[PDB]
Amino acid sequence: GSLTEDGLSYKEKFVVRSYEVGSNKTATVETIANLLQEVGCNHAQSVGFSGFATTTTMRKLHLIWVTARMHIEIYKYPAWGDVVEIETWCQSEGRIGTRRDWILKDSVTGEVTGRATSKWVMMNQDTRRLQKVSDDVRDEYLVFCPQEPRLAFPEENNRSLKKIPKLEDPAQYSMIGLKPRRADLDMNQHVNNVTYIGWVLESIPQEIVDTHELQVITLDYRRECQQDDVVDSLTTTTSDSQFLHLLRLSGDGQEINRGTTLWRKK
Amino acid sequence: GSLTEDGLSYKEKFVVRSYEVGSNKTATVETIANLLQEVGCNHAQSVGFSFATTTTMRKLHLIWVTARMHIEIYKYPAWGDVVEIETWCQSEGRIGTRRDWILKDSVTGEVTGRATSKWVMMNQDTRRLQKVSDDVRDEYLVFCPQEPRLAFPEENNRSLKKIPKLEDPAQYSMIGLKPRRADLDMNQHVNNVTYIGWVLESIPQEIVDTHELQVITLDYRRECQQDDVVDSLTTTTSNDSQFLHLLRLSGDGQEINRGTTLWRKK
Ligand SMILES: Cc1nccn1-c1cccnc1
Ligand SMILES: Cc1nccn1-c1cccnc1
Repeated sequence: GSLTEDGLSYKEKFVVRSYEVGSNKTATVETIANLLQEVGCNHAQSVGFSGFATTTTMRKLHLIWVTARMHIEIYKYPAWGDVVEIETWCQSEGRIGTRRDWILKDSVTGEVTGRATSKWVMMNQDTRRLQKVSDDVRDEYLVFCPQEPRLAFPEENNRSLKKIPKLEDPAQYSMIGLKPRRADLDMNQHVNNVTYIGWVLESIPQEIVDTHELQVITLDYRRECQQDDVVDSLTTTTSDSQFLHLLRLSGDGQEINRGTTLWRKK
Repeated sequence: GSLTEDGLSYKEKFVVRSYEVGSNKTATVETIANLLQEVGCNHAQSVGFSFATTTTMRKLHLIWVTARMHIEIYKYPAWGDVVEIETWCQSEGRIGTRRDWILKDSVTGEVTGRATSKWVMMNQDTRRLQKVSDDVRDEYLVFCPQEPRLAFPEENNRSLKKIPKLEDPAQYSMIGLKPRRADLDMNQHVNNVTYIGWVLESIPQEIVDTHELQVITLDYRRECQQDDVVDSLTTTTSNDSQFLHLLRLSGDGQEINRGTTLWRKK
């Protein structure tokens, strides 16, 4: 991987692995989401940021960036053995937080095969308290971001910024008692953000997966699932097929995530 | 990746990813096991096998399934490090085949790990194990070294030791483990690496935090179906810590795997 000529974005190529593909012999959305995370980490490392991407003031004040929203749209899933090229960049969104965007391309054709956008908010890693971005922190990372806006989803009033409602009981479908194993944790022993995508998808009926391709997934992150927590995944059809999703703790029913998926007939 | 000069083995380099590492910032044994599977698949593809089956195997609806996996790691590669893996196959007469691997640090050329696996022929539909016919054995022998080449040559080596059945009550357990879609391969079967993760789930976190896994030997007796539920059982048998393991279906207690692990103090 490498920073582009201007040093304001980063590119990396990936050959899709045998274990990374599903029943259609193309990369799963969880493989795509792991590749997005990987290119994001390699971009942070290439410009001086460390197991977290933090500025100097963030380390001093015990602050971390945490995902608030992930939105991904795939037009073509790369096949096993194919080379996919991913470009990523960060943008400041004033004191609300930061945004990390991605464009996916087929390496042979140069054609855009997917795009993603993610909203990140600042939080104290000890008290878990959300904060707005201080001027000192904002000034420490702005020189690594494009100054003029660069958006993976430019269109005014597009899918990436739509408000998601809370699924009401009874859910049409459910997958209960989901628990993370050690492979679901990252190097800091936190549940990987991609695991939540998998858990959301667990309550989609197998018949939908067998006859449809996932086109869009928007996921809100409200609370983290601890290593010893148990989760219930709920799905209701709102419609192409569209679904409304909810992940909550199995016991008290505390919300951890909410989302929507859009699927196209194969 | 590429076949070596003589065409009797295959080599591939991998850069260890951010999400592939554990709390020590080095690759997990499950990352290692996925890399072994990937280089094995790339070797089969490079010589004309596309499941890795011969022509007669396709005609008779036969597949190779894992009977045993044995892995020894001296050093786990760190995040961002390049690991080089060499793999080859060997005929073991009518019993089945063996796939072996050597792992090296790309910068130093030093052997950092080694693995060996035993495969048996099985009918895809009836699930009936069988010996290798001469017609099948003659179709793959020209792709294997004729003289023996062993990753574990030694006279009394750990890779071929008989594993006993854990007796109830187990010292430790992790109950109700279920596979999600990310645990399945392109043929909708549970990936062989998932069983390694499930075995490790019943090891206490304190052992994982103070020890490094040196050796794991796993026998595969029966497959876990997509809708099955598993219980993982562990009993200490032992400066080094050794454990005996058993995976069985949560309901009837039907054995799916048995194994042993050896851990050394950090
Ligand atoms: C670490 C950080 N905080 C806000 C933005 N970034 C950043 C910018 C460029 C590349 N990698 C990370
Ligand atoms: C397909 C097969 N059956 C037994 C061994 N092999 C083989 C040989 C060489 C490379 N890849 C697989």
